[PDB]
Amino acid sequence: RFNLPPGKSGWPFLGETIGYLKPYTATTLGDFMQQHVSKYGKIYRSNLFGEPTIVSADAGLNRFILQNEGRLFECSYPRSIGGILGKWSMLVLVGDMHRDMRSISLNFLSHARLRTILLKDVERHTLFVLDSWQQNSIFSAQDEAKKFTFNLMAKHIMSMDPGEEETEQLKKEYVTFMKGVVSAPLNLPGTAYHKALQSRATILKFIERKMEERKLDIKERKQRTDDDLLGWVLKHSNLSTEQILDLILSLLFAGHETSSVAIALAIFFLQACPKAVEELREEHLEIARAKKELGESELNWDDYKKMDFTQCVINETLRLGNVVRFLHRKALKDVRYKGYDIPSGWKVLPVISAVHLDNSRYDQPNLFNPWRWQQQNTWGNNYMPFGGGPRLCAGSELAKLEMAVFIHHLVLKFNWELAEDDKPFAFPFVDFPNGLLIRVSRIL
Ligand code: HEM
Ligand SMILES: C[C@@](O)(c1ccccc1)[C@H](Cc1ccc(Cl)cc1)n1cncn1
Ligand SMILES: [Cl-]
Ligand SMILES: [Cl-]
Repeated sequence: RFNLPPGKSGWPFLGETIGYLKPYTATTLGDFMQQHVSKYGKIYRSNLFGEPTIVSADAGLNRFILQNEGRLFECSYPRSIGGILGKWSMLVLVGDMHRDMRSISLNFLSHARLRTILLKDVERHTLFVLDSWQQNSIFSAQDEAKKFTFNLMAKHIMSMDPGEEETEQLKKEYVTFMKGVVSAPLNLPGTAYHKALQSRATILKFIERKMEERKLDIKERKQRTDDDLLGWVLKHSNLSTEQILDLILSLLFAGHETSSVAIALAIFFLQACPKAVEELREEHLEIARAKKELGESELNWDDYKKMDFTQCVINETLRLGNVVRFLHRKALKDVRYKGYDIPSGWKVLPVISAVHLDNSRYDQPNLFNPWRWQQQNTWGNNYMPFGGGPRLCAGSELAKLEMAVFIHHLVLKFNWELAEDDKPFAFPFVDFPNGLLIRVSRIL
């Protein structure tokens, strides 16, 4: 009756989940996806995570899925997300409650707030990390990136400063909590889920205590009470305690996991594209030399808009690295696309990273070429690293600012090279198996 996309169901229980989760180099789609697209085409069926699933490497189909969030498709991630991130996190909320949460999230990340608060902390925390590097020393660029993004997010969310007692204790506790979501079940035992569950409860109690402190700050009419998400939400919304807790915790995870891997990806690519670092250094030299002319030390929004080639490397980094491999969706209706039926209730996985590596939309897609973006543009459906539609990444602008400011001072202060062989891998979460060990050398 239905003209389902071609494919197989795999093992009766496991389906094709094992093969689908098999690690692969992050600059490709993997042998599993590559072979399935070659045999069945860009739209095929499978059984993944216990559900009959339609896998889409089709750019047009993926844009259609993303644009019709709430109409024909619906966010539907495995229960691990809802269990760890909370039933009030944006990833498990749909409808009005997701609307409110997303608007609260965007109201806090408004352009005005992104132009003042967030910008200074981004450069502030950027130098805090970069100022401590020492040349000829071999350290993990991945660890350092993670330190930058966590410090920054902890500041924006709860006004927590790097180096405090509660900050370092939060990082240690967050390690265990984070594995409940980003972790390879093929690697990590199931026990980790319950350990991640008990660290979530621990972090929630901490967040609630800080909520009580901020509530006393607001009661006593103390200034700067909107500077962190916790304070802003208390004054400018009527969320409950449970909803605030989930919001702070999920956003910490959201802002931290993606940003750190993005920055680490830029560091990896640039190390192999000296020409891009050379031209990057000129772009930021003539931006800084113009800052000294005015006796300026802090960055302002205008300096950011002057970085046009960094926005190219950013696009090229997200295009090639693919922080997010695919999204989880569910069909709300019987849907037809390119003569293929997607029956209601079926899982649908838009592989948003597929178009980025399609050699019919990009010339030599597996080559890090930042200059392709003076030709190409981010309109259409050739570029979708942040998803799209009603669930377009609400922090995409902050993430680009994070990458821009960090590259700014990074190229100004150091050259760098790979300390040992290392490639990004998708587990499907992107990670450098050897920590991306690098070696820097200051410039003169
Ligand atoms: C390189 C950086 C980033 C990438 C590639 C990225 C990617 C994505 C993608 C693909 C989605 C769609 C998920 C879905 O619809 O199922 C998404 C959603 C989202 N992202 Fe990001 N993200 C990045 C950075 C950030 C940051 C820094 C934050 C917050 C501080 C953030 C917060 C969110 C939120 C809240 C959503 C869901 C919004 C909604 O449900 O309406 N992201 N992101
Ligand atoms: C990378 C991400 O899609 C993901 C990670 C692991 C498993 C499934 C999805 C994640 C999804 C998410 C979005 C909003 C909130 Cl509040 C919390 C999480 N994310 C998006 N942007 C930043 N992180
Ligand atoms: Cl079958
Ligand atoms: Cl099936």
